[PDB]
Amino acid sequence: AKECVITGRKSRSGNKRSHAMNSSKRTWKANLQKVRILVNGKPKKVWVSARALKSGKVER
Amino acid sequence: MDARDIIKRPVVTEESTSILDDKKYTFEVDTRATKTQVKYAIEEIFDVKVAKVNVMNYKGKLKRMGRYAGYTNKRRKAIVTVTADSKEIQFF
Amino acid sequence: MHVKKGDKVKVITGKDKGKSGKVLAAFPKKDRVLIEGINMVKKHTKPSNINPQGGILNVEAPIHVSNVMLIDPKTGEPTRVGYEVKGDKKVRVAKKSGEVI
Amino acid sequence: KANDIRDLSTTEIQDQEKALKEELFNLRFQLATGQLENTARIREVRKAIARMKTIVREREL
RNA sequence: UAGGAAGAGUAGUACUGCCCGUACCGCAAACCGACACAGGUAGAUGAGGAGAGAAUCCUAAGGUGAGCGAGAGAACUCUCGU
RNA sequence: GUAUGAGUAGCGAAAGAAGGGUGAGAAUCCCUUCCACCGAAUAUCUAAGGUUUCCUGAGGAAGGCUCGUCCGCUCAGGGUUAGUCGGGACCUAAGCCGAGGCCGAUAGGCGUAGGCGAUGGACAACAGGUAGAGAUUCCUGUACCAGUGCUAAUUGUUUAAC
RNA sequence: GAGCUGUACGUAAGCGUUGAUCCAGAGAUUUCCGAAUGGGGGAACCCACUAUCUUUAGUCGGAUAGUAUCCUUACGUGAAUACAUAGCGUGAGGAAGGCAGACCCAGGGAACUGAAACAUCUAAGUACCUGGAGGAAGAGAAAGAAAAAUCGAUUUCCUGAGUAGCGGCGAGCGAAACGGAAAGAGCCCAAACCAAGAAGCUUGCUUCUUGGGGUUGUAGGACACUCUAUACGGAGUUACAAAAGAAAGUUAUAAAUGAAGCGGUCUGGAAAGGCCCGCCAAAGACGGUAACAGCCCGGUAGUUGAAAUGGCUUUCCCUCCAGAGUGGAUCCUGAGUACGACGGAACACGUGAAAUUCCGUCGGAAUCCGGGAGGACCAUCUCCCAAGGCUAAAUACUCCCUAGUGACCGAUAGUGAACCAGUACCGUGAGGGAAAGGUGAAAAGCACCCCGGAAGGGGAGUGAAACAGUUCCUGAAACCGUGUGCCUA
Ligand SMILES: [Mg+2]
Ligand SMILES: [Mg+2]
Ligand SMILES: [Mg+2]
Ligand SMILES: [Mg+2]
Ligand SMILES: [Mg+2]
Ligand SMILES: [Mg+2]
Ligand SMILES: [Mg+2]
Ligand SMILES: [Mg+2]
Ligand SMILES: [Mg+2]
Ligand SMILES: [Mg+2]
Ligand SMILES: [Mg+2]
Ligand SMILES: [Mg+2]
Ligand SMILES: [Mg+2]
Ligand SMILES: [Mg+2]
Ligand SMILES: [Mg+2]
Ligand SMILES: [Mg+2]
Ligand SMILES: [Mg+2]
Ligand SMILES: [Mg+2]
Ligand SMILES: [Mg+2]
Ligand SMILES: [Mg+2]
Ligand SMILES: [Mg+2]
Ligand SMILES: [Mg+2]
Ligand SMILES: [Mg+2]
Ligand SMILES: [Mg+2]
Ligand SMILES: [Mg+2]
Ligand SMILES: [Mg+2]
Ligand SMILES: [Mg+2]
Ligand SMILES: [Mg+2]
Ligand SMILES: [Mg+2]
Ligand SMILES: [Mg+2]
Ligand SMILES: [Mg+2]
Ligand SMILES: [Mg+2]
Ligand SMILES: [Mg+2]
Ligand SMILES: [Mg+2]
Ligand SMILES: [Mg+2]
Ligand SMILES: [Mg+2]
Ligand SMILES: [Mg+2]
Ligand SMILES: [Mg+2]
Ligand SMILES: [Mg+2]
Ligand SMILES: [Mg+2]
Ligand SMILES: [Mg+2]
Ligand SMILES: [Mg+2]
Ligand SMILES: [Mg+2]
Ligand SMILES: [Mg+2]
Ligand SMILES: [Mg+2]
Ligand SMILES: [Mg+2]
Ligand SMILES: [Mg+2]
Ligand SMILES: [Mg+2]
Ligand SMILES: [Mg+2]
Ligand SMILES: [Mg+2]
Ligand SMILES: [Mg+2]
Ligand SMILES: [Mg+2]
Ligand SMILES: [Mg+2]
Ligand SMILES: [Mg+2]
Ligand SMILES: [Mg+2]
Ligand SMILES: [Mg+2]
Ligand SMILES: [Mg+2]
Ligand SMILES: [Mg+2]
Ligand SMILES: [Mg+2]
Ligand SMILES: [Mg+2]
Repeated sequence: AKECVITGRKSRSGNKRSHAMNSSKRTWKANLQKVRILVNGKPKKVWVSARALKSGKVER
Repeated sequence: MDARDIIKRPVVTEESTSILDDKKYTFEVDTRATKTQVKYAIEEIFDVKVAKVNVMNYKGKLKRMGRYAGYTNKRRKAIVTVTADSKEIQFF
Repeated sequence: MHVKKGDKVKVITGKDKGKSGKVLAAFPKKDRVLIEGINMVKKHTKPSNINPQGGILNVEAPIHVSNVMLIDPKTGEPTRVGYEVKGDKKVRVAKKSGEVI
Repeated sequence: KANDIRDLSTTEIQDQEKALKEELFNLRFQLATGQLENTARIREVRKAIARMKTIVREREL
């Protein structure tokens, strides 16, 4: 449930590399920030990413 | 249940018939019948006045008939005693 | 079964071949018929409440239906059975014409 | 039966069904004691009741 | 106390009170150990003489004679006595 | 599946004797007398656990480290009675579950209100009898706890009995 | 259409031509647990509240309905706080759980092993866990393939080909287009524009909803006009909008009829067999019957049959619908998007000269005088319009039902299980997991006598056979015995 409520981007998985290309396992998290926006007729605090928050959202 | 559904059949044995003169009657009742239901079931069928009811639960005996093992039915036995100023029940 | 209970019969095969008798019983669950005077057995019975004398008794035994052909009243011969309907009731007729059975 | 049962106006059939359970209890009473010789009456009394519960139920749909 | 309130106590009489367990073994041949196994199994009671004592020896109430025997009295092995 | 070891090891702590009885058959089953062992137990209750092993009448194929007429074995019938005993309809501890809620790739983790959960708290019955098997349960005698109806008196009715 | 009350042998009591048992379709009843849902709980148990009714003189009892949580939504109430929201209550829709140990889409994701060691690599996006489905899923109507000439949505099979490539350039991994086939099908939105309302009143504006119009690359549409047309015709519940209803035919689910040898004779317990004669055949499939049956039985070929329910096809009913050309002022054609830097992944392709696709984080376009691709990139040329959605068949699998087949097994084989098998037994538990088929054609399963408590025997009897007598067809070897011909202290 930790995901953006507008563009539902969230954690994904991938590899972590080094010299000699030893492969470990890691993850990529989204830049989720907790803000208070009008998600409905009333405001609420939800997870919103920093990229869906730079054009046209609400009070924040 | 009904009156005829709570009470199933009488018990006729050496112990059961040795107390008939004492105005005590032994029945097999429904497994899910309370002591109070048995009291009013008897008065509906035989029109006697009931003084006490005593109940007890019996398990099933493990029985064998050749390579096959199982249990008999579990029983609920009720003993009904009646007031002295009342009629009697004729097991006969 | 092509033979009912209580009709005359000729025995076609077996040790009692060529004889005749009535049908006293039928067992369609096993394809057997019991015919008087045919396939007698001597069973050694222990005395009991029924038949207190015990002894060795001559009693009939069932035989297979395929050893059995029905006999017609037209000529007294073993004939095959055909089925014909007269209105609402079906009847059995011999292949050799021979009216109804 | 059945066709004979259907000529009853859904109230006397309640009484006939009731009076059959009285017989069934008495029949079970004698079997336990050992005073019953026509044991075949047990099964046909039971089926007579079931024949009456069905007519009442289908009459009320 | 907040609240509810036209019914309330008293005496005498009669009646009402449901469900589950209850058998039997339980320092044991019936429980845990594959066994009718010299092992293990919480708690209450637990007498008399002598005695500080629930020690020790002999007994009371009560319970037992142990699920292979008899007969000889060698070596050797084990547990005891000089 | 069957041999050899081989009729060999073993037969699992312990004191028995005789006289009658039953029986086809007795060291081993029943009765009697004597003797011996335990006795802060090898005695009497009762939890856990086991589930019919309890009682009666028949039985001797298999089980019983021998024997068996016997048995905790086989067959067929029986046997467990509660307002007051222990538990529920009463209460909570450790712990567990947990509406909303907070976290988290999924699955889920944690947790408030709330609720379960005795090994503890509260709570009204005692003494006798019962010859096959049950007893604060059945029967006799005398009680207690909570409630209900009925009869007779008392009291009070909104400045308001209870 | 004549017996029946299952295995199950058999005792009793009964039921059936006023048509039972039996077979098929459709109904009714369906205890308790289990998502389990009134509360709780150690599985099949315990304890309730509300409304109505019923029983007793009343307490005690009984019957019938409702009462879980969450998502969407309608109404009524309603805090800090004046309006209002949160919250609270009631009414109506939906979900939950299972599995076929199979097929497939997504999230997460090993190691043993190979490289004759091992770390990049392989095993492998495999095993496994989780979620979502469907009878199929996924993909799918070109910002495509390709090159002096063109094709025209996806998918699957044959080739291309172990090729081009990738690779401690080691072990190894490994395409695609053209060509040949199976099957074939195309559509709907967003935006300009038009009509209607409401809100913010940014105050004569934008911005939200409803209906129409429109969806394409030789650019198309809007917009101006010419033409027809509002059911003349066309289409449809598998995409293209959606819900129903009749009739006819077919098919599935019980069934009916159905030819021809009792032929003679031999052996035999018994003839279907040998020998000698006949017949039927759209039927010489299979099985049974006392040994091997086209003509004994059930049947088979052929021809018939459905009250009731499901399926399919067609038609009717019903429902819904504008499509051609000419101009091009002016307007629209999917924005934090496409791309780029950094870190990863998928592409046969391991960062490499690395195009293409996707993810996380930052920066960040043009918009028809426009944009993308053709394996870095630039110019020309060619092909094509991304950042919205839907779509049948050709393909994969079998827990199942019907009809069949096999140079498949035949009781240590074949399923673990031909037999009351996931049973007995073993473990605290997850879990592991057997052995065990055959009397005889027919029980005709040994009346009776003798020894014995019995078991077990010897006669008698049934049977073709009892040296077939209740692990019972056949009955080998190990192993255990009795008698004896030759030898042996
Ligand atoms: Mg969160
Ligand atoms: Mg009780
Ligand atoms: Mg006791
Ligand atoms: Mg012993
Ligand atoms: Mg012991
Ligand atoms: Mg003490
Ligand atoms: Mg002492
Ligand atoms: Mg002293
Ligand atoms: Mg002391
Ligand atoms: Mg002593
Ligand atoms: Mg030796
Ligand atoms: Mg020796
Ligand atoms: Mg001993
Ligand atoms: Mg117990
Ligand atoms: Mg005993
Ligand atoms: Mg013995
Ligand atoms: Mg005896
Ligand atoms: Mg005995
Ligand atoms: Mg016993
Ligand atoms: Mg009492
Ligand atoms: Mg208590
Ligand atoms: Mg929750
Ligand atoms: Mg929790
Ligand atoms: Mg609490
Ligand atoms: Mg509790
Ligand atoms: Mg306690
Ligand atoms: Mg008390
Ligand atoms: Mg006792
Ligand atoms: Mg419930
Ligand atoms: Mg629950
Ligand atoms: Mg589901
Ligand atoms: Mg290696
Ligand atoms: Mg790989
Ligand atoms: Mg799954
Ligand atoms: Mg489906
Ligand atoms: Mg699809
Ligand atoms: Mg026919
Ligand atoms: Mg014919
Ligand atoms: Mg002959
Ligand atoms: Mg012949
Ligand atoms: Mg054949
Ligand atoms: Mg025949
Ligand atoms: Mg033969
Ligand atoms: Mg044969
Ligand atoms: Mg990069
Ligand atoms: Mg990006
Ligand atoms: Mg260009
Ligand atoms: Mg190319
Ligand atoms: Mg190029
Ligand atoms: Mg699609
Ligand atoms: Mg096998
Ligand atoms: Mg064999
Ligand atoms: Mg077990
Ligand atoms: Mg004999
Ligand atoms: Mg004998
Ligand atoms: Mg003989
Ligand atoms: Mg003979
Ligand atoms: Mg044979
Ligand atoms: Mg044999
Ligand atoms: Mg031999």
